[PDB]
Amino acid sequence: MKELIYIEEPKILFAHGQKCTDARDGLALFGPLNNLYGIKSGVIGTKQGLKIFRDYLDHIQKPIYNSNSITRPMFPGFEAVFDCKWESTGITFKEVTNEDIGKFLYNSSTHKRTYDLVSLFIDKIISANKNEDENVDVWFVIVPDEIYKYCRPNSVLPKEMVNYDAQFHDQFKARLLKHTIPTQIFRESTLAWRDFKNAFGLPIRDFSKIEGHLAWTISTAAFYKAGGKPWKLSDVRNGVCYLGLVYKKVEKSKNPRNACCAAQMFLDNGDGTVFKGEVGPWYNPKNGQYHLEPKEAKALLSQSLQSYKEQIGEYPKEVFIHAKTRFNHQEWDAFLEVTPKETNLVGVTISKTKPLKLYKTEGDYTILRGNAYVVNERSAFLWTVGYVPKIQTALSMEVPNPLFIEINKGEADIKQVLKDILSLTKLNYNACIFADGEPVTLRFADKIGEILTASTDIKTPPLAFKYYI
Amino acid sequence: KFLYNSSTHKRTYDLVSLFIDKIISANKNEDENVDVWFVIVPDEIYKYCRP
Amino acid sequence: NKIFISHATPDDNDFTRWLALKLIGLGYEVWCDILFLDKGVDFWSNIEKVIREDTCKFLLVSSSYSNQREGVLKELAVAAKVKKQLKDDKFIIPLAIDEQLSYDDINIDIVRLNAIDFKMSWARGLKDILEAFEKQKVPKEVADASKSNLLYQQIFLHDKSVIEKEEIYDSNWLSILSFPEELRFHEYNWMLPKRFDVRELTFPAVRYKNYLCTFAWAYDFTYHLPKTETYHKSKTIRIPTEEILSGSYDSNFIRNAECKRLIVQLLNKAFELRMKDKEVQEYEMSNKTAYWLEKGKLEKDKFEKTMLVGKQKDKNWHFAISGASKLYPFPVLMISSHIFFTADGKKLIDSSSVQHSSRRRQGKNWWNNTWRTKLLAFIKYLSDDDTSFYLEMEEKVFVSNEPVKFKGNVSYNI
DNA sequence: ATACAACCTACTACCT
RNA sequence: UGAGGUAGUAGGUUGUAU
Ligand SMILES: [Mg+2]
Repeated sequence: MKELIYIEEPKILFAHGQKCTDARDGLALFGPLNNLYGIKSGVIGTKQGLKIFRDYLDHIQKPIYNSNSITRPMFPGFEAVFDCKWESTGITFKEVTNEDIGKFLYNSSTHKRTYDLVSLFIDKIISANKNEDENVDVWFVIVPDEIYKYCRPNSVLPKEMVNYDAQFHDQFKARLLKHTIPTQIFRESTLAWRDFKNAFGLPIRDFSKIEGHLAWTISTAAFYKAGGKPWKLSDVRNGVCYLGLVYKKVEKSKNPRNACCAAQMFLDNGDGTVFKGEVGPWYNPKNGQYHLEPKEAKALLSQSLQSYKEQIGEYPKEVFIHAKTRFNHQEWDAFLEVTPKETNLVGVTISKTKPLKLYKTEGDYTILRGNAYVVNERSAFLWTVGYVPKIQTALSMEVPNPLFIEINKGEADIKQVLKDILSLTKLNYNACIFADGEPVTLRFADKIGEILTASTDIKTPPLAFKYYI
Repeated sequence: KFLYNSSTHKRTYDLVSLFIDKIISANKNEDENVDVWFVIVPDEIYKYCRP
Repeated sequence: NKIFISHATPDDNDFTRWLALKLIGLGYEVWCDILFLDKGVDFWSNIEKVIREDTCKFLLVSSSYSNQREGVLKELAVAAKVKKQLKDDKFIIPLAIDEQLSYDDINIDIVRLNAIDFKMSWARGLKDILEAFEKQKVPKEVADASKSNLLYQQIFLHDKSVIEKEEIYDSNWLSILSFPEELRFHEYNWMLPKRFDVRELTFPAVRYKNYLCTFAWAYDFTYHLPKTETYHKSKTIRIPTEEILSGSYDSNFIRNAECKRLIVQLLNKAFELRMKDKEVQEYEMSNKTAYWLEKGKLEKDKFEKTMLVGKQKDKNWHFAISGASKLYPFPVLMISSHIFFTADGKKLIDSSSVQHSSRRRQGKNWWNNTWRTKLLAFIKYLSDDDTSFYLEMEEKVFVSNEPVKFKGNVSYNI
């Protein structure tokens, strides 16, 4: 009968140098680190979409409550939290006609339909960015639910109503990377869930008990997209750089390729957390192989080390490479040929496939979050999802799944690796929640990869995450 | 390093590129939002950057 | 010096906690009843004393709940008495926070005072509060968020934390206790393609370079393949299983990892055959297989008073388990739980969309205790003895029916 | 090209 | 595509050795 080890919950940092575990509570009490003056919003869509967005923007300012304010904290309003203005008066409208949407919506080919709709929105975006004298921080694209339903890669258009990825969101964000415009895509049913009902006279999506959670998530995403920093890590060490590598399949070309994207996190001399991407997805011409060539591995590590040195002044002491795959010998030897003697290379594999479930004997709740089961000096299990005493509820749904964290290559302390991963799980800026399951490096590398492998014509993409997430 | 090239064309191109690359990099590879970029230009650059 | 906040104690706490913490973090000394976790029996005397002798301003949260609350009205009367005594025209400040309560319905002690509008925006209300406080020279110290952080930690974050208590968790791993002493590679040579089907044999066996690898004897395969009836015991390679499991084998004839993989293959095949022997229904998933019981198998689908087959609305739900042996870190049997839906008592719904939707609809209301009890009951049903169950290997392999427990040094308090 | 084990990704469906 | 979680459906690769 085996033993477990507990890893303390990490604390994130907020305004006035105040540490907390919950992002929502820390934002409510102290506030963001940045001082944005206000958010100027550009809205694209039909007149109904503009009305929906204006109504939601007016609704945001007033406090919003949930069914339980212990499990899910309430939203006290946008300005009361972020201390900046995001009002409906600063809205810039670029109308898209319903007739124009219907002209391209009902087409035989899903590729042609999604390309036409994506181009219809992007043409207005770029025309307003270039030929209009007003400044817009974030562009909010209100999308009718038909466009969402009928633009999926595998979606089929009913016969009665009859490169680049066949997906509205990824192709939309991939074709806007040349102009560096942060965009937030909304569905009309998200902000007006009450007005869309099913055959039984009830809404399809019920946000009655989680209205404040929706407000939290939307407001945090909008604040991050406008150039604000809501929080940052507090316990991360100096001289260590975290890398996260994700491979994606590219079906745009005739020959399948495995594009590898990365995410890089570290600490600058100003105590600010530098978290960005690592792009120019290094491809592999062999189908089914998710291992980098020596040349591409050398290029990746050289670029990462050069970026770290430029931002700091010296090469990192430690480098951690979180990947969902296992590095092989040739790729690791290629990696080691770039690192200097002072830089220690550690390659960690993070997976969620191993089926180990721990059931509490005498309760209706689940295993505590932060528990670990160190298999051996190079392998452990980490429970990043589970019961959180602070919110008196579990992040998982039925029984949480563990993360099998294994130090595949290099020498490092396994407990330190688990602590680093559990601290990374607090850096998700796409959502305003308690810490999620996967580390932020792998998740954001996946988010980058899902967009960079949509459109082929991306020479040098930006590094900021507001253009991807 | 670029201001003392004999040819005015090459000097101005290199020095404009030096000023321009940082602006573009901070536009694409940084998470701040900047409204106006205020390029403060010394007198030595200004005087020797005319046709 | 203090600033009294009066509200409806169980109704307007979300706004009051926010306002009190915001004002405390700004340097003001705030007296609110929800800032103390230990209210004495004679707390009203303390409230009256603090109103009379301590507070310089009396903020009143005006809402529909607090409009006619008896305790709030008593506090308002005491505050009015102190206001008349102190010759302070602006002692009582109402903060209007409820949109439902019209301005024509406020109580008699408030209908004449200038209120602060928190309805449209809390930030604007707090700005107005601070502007009034600086305009009226309300005493305050230097701003410090550490006080707000400490009070939040102490009061609203005291019963929600981890504690140093021992906990025991029940897993889904089946530690394997007994293994056959030796693994045999019989040199059967061709043997008519060595029964090319292989998977249809009576015992779990695999095909190596030129040997049949299995944990059983040579003569056990005489029924399916008669060539072994004359094959002698000389043409075989016997290896010790315990030596392989300890990472001791070497040389270029066979690799240790290949031996472990072959053992895993044999164990999986044996588990499949033994589970077939139990005469249960088999479901073929996308990449695995699961075993479930029918409606009429048990009397009445309530083994160990846990229930295994039930009905959601009109279909029948059945619990099922899927097993897979493994040798990392120690020989165990991964066991995964699943639910299957049948239109009739013993049938299957061909469409997978309805099955998936019904499974996700059902799983929303089961939770940890239900999952654990159902898994343990299903796994104890297959037990062949008191505390084990066997898989065919003459020889056989025994697996414990009690999953390995885990020990934890911390837990929570519900 | 078949059998297996041990890893890998892509694309939905439902809950709150 | 507000966001996480839990599952399901498909495909592929690698070491051996027929
Ligand atoms: Mg987003």
